[PDB]
Amino acid sequence: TIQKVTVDCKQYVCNGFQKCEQLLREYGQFCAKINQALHGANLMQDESVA
Amino acid sequence: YYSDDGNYYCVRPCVSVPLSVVYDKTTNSHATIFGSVACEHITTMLHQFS
Repeated sequence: TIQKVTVDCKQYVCNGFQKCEQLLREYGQFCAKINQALHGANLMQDESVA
Repeated sequence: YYSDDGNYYCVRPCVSVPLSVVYDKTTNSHATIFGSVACEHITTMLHQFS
């Protein structure tokens, strides 16, 4: 196994500031993709362990 | 920070506690995990279902 890690992409990139949060959206739907990829990796790890 | 009152304080950052959602799609039921947080901190920092 490896350590399972997930990232709060919005909090990581913009640190809560709303002015930053507004400008995050001109880059596709990037944060959702990051979350989905990490979720799939962790799910595959759990199935491997089982 | 070395204060005027005569005390030294360690200054940390703020504005985010970890949160997860357990979701069951068939029964449309869900639950929320506050990962790594004791229920005392949770019950303190809200105002009756904040």
